Amino acid sequence: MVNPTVFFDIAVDGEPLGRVSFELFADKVPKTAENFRALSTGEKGFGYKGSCFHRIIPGFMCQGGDFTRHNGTGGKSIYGEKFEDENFILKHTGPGILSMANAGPNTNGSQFFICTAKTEWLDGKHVVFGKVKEGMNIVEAMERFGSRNGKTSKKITIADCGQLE
Amino acid sequence: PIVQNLQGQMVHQCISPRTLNAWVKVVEEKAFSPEVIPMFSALSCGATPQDLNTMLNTVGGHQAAMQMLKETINEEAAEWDRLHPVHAGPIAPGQMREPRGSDIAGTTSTLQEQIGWMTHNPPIPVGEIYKRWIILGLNKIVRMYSPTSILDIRQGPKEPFRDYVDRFYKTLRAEQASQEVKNAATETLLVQNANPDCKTILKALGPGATLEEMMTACQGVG
Amino acid sequence: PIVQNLQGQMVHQCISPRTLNAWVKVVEEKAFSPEVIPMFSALSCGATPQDLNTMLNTVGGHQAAMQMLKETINEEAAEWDRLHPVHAGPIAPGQMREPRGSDIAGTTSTLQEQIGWMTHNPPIPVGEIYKRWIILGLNKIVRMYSPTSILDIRQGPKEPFRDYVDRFYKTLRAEQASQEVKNAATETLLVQNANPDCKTILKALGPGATLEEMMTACQ
Amino acid sequence: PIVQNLQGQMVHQCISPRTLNAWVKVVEEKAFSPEVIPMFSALSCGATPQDLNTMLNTVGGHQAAMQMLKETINEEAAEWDRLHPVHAGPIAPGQMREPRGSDIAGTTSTLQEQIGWMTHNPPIPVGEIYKRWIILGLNKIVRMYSPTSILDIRQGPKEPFRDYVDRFYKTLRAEQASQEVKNAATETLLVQNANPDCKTILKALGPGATLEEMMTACQ
Amino acid sequence: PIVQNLQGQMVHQCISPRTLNAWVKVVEEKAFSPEVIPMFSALSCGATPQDLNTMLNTVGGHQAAMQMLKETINEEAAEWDRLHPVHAGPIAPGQMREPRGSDIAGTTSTLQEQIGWMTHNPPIPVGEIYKRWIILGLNKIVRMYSPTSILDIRQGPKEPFRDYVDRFYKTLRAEQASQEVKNAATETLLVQNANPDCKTILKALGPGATLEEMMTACQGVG
Amino acid sequence: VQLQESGGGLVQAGGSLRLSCAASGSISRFNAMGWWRQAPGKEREFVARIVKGFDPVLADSVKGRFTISIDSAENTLALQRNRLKPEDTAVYYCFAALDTAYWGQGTQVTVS
Amino acid sequence: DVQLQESGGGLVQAGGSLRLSCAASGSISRFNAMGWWRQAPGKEREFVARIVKGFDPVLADSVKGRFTISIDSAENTLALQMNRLKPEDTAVYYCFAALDTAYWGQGTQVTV
Repeated sequence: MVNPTVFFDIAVDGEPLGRVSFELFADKVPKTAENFRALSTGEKGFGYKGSCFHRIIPGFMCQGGDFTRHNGTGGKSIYGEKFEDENFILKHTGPGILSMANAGPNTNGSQFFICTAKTEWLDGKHVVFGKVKEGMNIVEAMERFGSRNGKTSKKITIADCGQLE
Repeated sequence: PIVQNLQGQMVHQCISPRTLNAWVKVVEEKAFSPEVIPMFSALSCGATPQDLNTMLNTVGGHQAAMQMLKETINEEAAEWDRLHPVHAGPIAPGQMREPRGSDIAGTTSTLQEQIGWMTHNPPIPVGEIYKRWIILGLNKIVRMYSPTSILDIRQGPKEPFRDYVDRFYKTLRAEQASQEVKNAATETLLVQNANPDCKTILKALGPGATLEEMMTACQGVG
Repeated sequence: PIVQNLQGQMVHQCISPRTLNAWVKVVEEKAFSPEVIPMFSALSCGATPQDLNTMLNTVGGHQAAMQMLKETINEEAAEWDRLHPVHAGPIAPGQMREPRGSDIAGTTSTLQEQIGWMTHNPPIPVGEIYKRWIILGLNKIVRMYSPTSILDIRQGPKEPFRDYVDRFYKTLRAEQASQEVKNAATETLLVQNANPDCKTILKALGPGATLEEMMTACQ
Repeated sequence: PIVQNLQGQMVHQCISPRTLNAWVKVVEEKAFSPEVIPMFSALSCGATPQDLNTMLNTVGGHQAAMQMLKETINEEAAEWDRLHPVHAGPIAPGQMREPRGSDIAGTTSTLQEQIGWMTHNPPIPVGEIYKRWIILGLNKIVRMYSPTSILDIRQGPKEPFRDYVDRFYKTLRAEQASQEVKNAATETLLVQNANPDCKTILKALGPGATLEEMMTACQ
Repeated sequence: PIVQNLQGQMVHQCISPRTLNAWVKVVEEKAFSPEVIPMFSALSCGATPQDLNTMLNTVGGHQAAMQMLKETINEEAAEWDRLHPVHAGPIAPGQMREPRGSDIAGTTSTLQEQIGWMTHNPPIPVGEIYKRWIILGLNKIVRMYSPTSILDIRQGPKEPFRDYVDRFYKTLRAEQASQEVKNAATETLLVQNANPDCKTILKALGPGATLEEMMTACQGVG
Repeated sequence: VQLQESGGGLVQAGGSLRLSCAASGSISRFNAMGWWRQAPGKEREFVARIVKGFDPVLADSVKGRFTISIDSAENTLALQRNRLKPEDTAVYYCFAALDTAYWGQGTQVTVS
Repeated sequence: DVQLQESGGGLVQAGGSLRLSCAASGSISRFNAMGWWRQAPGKEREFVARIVKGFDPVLADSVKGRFTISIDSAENTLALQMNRLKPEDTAVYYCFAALDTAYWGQGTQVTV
C-alpha cells in the first residue's frame, strides 16, 4: 500500500548533470525497495553517494552501485549481500524501469540498472523494483558518455541520494 | 571434445567409445601409478568440461581418491572466483556470461555454454583450465598412493642391477619432488642401498661414474 | 544419432556397432552399479529416441529393472502430456506436429518425426528429454540394487583406512549418486564407523579436516 | 547400405566387416534370445534387401530357423503381391519398374534396382519393407525357442525375489516377443508362482502395486 | 576396391587390413562350410580383380581346393573368350583395349586397366564377372567337402529334435540341389530318419504338419 | 521378536481416531508395513500400506480421507482416520513386512 | 612407546606472549599428525591447532588472529606461540600426536 520515492543527483567529472527521481514500487517488492532506500540514504552507515556507473550501454541500460569494488565485481545488500529474488511478477516494459542486477538467480546485491529501452529478454531474470518519475532526459544524457562495451568516456558519479517527499 | 572439422570451423564431437573404455581400463590395470596422469592428459585432448567429468565419473572404484579429487577441484574453483570474480550486470543480447569457478568445472554450466566459451574469439579455454585442476588433484593422489619410500628401496641379493635402478626411479617419479632432489638422492641412496656385490663394483668405478657406466659395470652380478 | 557433416548440417547417422556392443558389455560386466549411469549418458550422445530404445532393448538380462524403467518412463510421459498438452488441429503444409509423451519415448513417433523435432529451429530436443527420463529411471534401479546400507559399512579392526573409505563412498554413491546431501552424513558416520584407534585419531584432528588430512593421519 | 554422404546426396556403401562379424557373433553367443531382434534391427540400419539377405545368409547354424524364416518371407511376399499387384506395361525410358514381392526380398532384383527404389522421390523403401518381414519371422522363432512356459516359472524357496522376477519377465518377453498386454498375466501369475513366504507378503500388499514397491517389500 | 568418394567420382581404395584378416580367419575357422560363400561376396564388395586374387592368395592351407578353384576359373575364362572374342586392331588414342578372359581374372591386366574398365561409361564390370566365376568355383568345393549325405543323417536317441533338424538342413545347404529337391526330401527323409520317440509323435500329428508344428510337438523328447 | 496390535476403541460418526501397532525392536527395520481389517460377513479388506522410500498408499475406499505415519521411536504404525464413517466398523489387523509376512492380533472398531 | 609432556603454561597479563611447547620422545617426523586442544574447568575441550604431515598448519578461528603454531624438528617440540592473550583464553592446553593410535599429553594451565 506504500510507494515511496528516491532521488539521485548525478555528476560528470565533478560537473553537475541533473537530478533523477524514481518511484519505488514497495507495494509489490518492499524488501527489494527497502534495501535500495537504505542504501540510498546511507542510514546503515554505507550507501550510493560517491559510487560510479561502471557500465553505461546506449540503447540498453545504465548500471552502477558497486560501492565495495567499484568495477562491477561485487555489490552488497543490507543483509550482507545475500538477498533473494523477491519476485518476477513485474515485467521490463520500457524506458525508466529500475531493476536489480544479478550475476545469477538469487545473487542480487547493491547494483541496479536503469533501462533506456524495452528489454524483454531480461523479463523473469531480473527484479523490477522501481521506475523513473522525472529526469529521464538526464538518464539519456548519461548514455552519451558510454560505449558499446560499457566503458564510460568520463567518470559518472552519484553526488547525492535520499528519500523524496 | 572440440575438433577442427574439415573446414576451419571448430565443432563439438561426442566422446568416443574407444577413449572411454581405454580410460576405464588404464585405471583398472594401473590404478594411480604415476604414468596414468600423462595418459589422462592425452585421452582428454580437446575435452569439454562435460567430457572430463564423464571420464572421471565412469571410474567405479577408488572412490576415496575420487572424493579426494573432488575436494581439490573445489579448492581450485574457489581460488578461480577470487582471482577472476564475475562482473555482475544485465547480459547484452548475444554476449556470453562470465564463467565462474563452478562453470569451469562443468557443474553449473551447459554444454552449449562450454562450447561458447571455448569457441569465442579470443577463446576462454574452460576445458584446459579444468584439466589443469584435475591433473593437480591426480598428482596428489599418486603421491599418497606411492607404496614405498625410496629410503626403503634397497637392492635384493639376486636382483639384477637394472631392476633395482628401475624400482628406484619409479619410486622417485611417484614422490615427484624435484630435479635437484632427484639428482642429490641418486648421488646418495642408489649406491648405499645397492647390493654388496654391486656396491663393491660401484665403489671401484670411482667418482663421476655415469648412470650408464654403472648399469653396464653391474651387468655381471645377475 | 544426430551429428553434423562438413557443411555443418545436422544429419542422422546410424548407431555404430562399437557403441551398441560397448553398452551391452558394460551392463554385463558392471550391471547397475552407479558408475554405469555416466557411461550410458556418454554412449547416447546425440541419440535419437529410437536409438535410446534400441540401446535399452538390446539388454538381455535384468528384465525386472527394465520393466521398472518402463514404468518410470510412462510416469514421466504422463506428466509431460499434462504440462505440455498437444494442441489439436489440421497440420499446415510444411509444419510439424507437436510431440506427445509417447512421441518423446519413441513408441508412437517415426524416425523422420524425431529428426524433424531435433533439427528444427528452434530445436525441440526429444532425444535429450527422453534421455533425462531414462537416467531418472536408472538412478532408481542403482538404489534398489545397492547391496548394503551405509550404516552397515564399518571399518574392520585390521582394515586399512584407505580401503574402508573406498567401501564407504561406493555404498554412498549407489544410494542415488553423490551429492552435497551425502556430505552431512559423511562428516559423521565415516568417523563413527571407523575402528577404535583410528576414531581417536580422527576425533583429535578436529573439525573441518580434509580427506587428505584424515587419510594421512590414520596411515 | 544406403547412407547420406558429406554432400546431401544418398549413396550406397559396402556392408562393413565390423557389422557382419557382429551379427554372426551375437547369433552364435546369444542364439534367438528375444534381445537379438533389436540387435538385428540396429545392425541393419539403412540396409538394402541384398544386405539383409547377406546378414541372414552368413549365419552358419540354426538352419531349421532359417528355413522357417524363408517360409514366413514367402508368405509375406504373396500378401504384398495381392495388395499391391504389379501394373503391367512397357517401361518408359528412364522410369523404374514396379517392385514385386520377390524384388523386395532381393531374389529377383539387382542392387541398382534396389538403390533406385530406395532413393526415388517418392522413395519406395524396399529395404524397410523386407526388414519388417524378417522381424515378423524372427519373432516366431524367438517364441518357439522360449525354453519355458510362463506357467512353469515359480520362485524357489532360496531364490531372491529379484532373481525370480528377472526370470519371469524374460520368459514373458520370449512369449509373443513382448508386444502384448503384459498386464493381465502380471496381476495374477507373478504372485501365484511366488514362493510361499513371499506369496503371503505379496498377498498382503493390497490392490495396486508398483514393481518397485513389491520388490522392496520382499527384500 | 572401387568406392564412391565424397564427390560423385569413383576412385580406387586399398583393400583394408580388417577385411583381409577377416577373410583369412573365416577360412581358418569355417573352412569351406557353405556359409563362407556369402561372407566372401560381402567382403569382396567393389573389389578389383587384383583385390579378389589377393584375398584368395592369402589363404595358406586348403591348397587342393585352391588349385581346383584355379581350374574352374580357367574353364570360365575360356568360355568368356569364346562368347566375347577380342576385336583385334590398332588402338585409338585414349580408347580402352578389350578385356580377355585372362584380363578379367587379373592375370594379364594391370590395376590401371582394371580401374579403366570398371569406371568407363558404360562400365565393363570385370570385377563383378570374376567374382561370379570364383563363387561358381567355391560352390563346387563346398559340395565336394560336405562330409555326410542326408541319407546318413539320422536323429540320435538323446538328440533334441531341433538339433537333428538343424543338421538335416545344413547338409541340404552344402548339397544345395534345388528347392524342389529340398521340399521333396523333407516330406520323406526327415520323418523316416527321426528318432522312434519323435517318430511316433510326428506320425500322430497327421498329414500337412508344418515344420514349425513338428519342432514344437517334439520339444518334449529331450 | 514379537508383534502386538493396539489402539482400538469406540467413537461416534463424524469423529476422528488414530490406530497404533506395537512391534518388538525398531519398526524402521521392516521393509514394508500396513493395515488390514475383517468385518463380520464381509471379506478381509486391505486398509493401509507404507513402503520404505516411497510415499504412503492407502486403500481407495479410504484413500482420500485417512493418513498414515510411522515413528520408529515408538515402534508404531499411526493410521490416522479422518472424516470417519460407520462403514469402518470391523476387526482390524496390522501387518509389517520384513523378509520372514507378519500380522497383528486385531482390534474391534465400531463407529456410531 | 611415544611420550609427550607440555610445559610453559602459567598466569600472565593480557596482551603478553607465550610459547607452549610439547616435548615428544623420538623424532617428530615419525608422527603422522600433531596438534593442540584445550579444556578449562567448566568449558568443553576445545580444538586449538593442528599440523598434519605435508600440509599447512590449521588453527581455530577463535585463536586464528592471535595464535601461531610452529614445529621445530631440531628441538623435537611442538610450539604454539600465543600473543595478545585474553582472559577468555584461560584453559588447560593439551598436545596430541598420531602414530598407530592417538597419544595425548597431560596438559598445561593457562590463566590470563
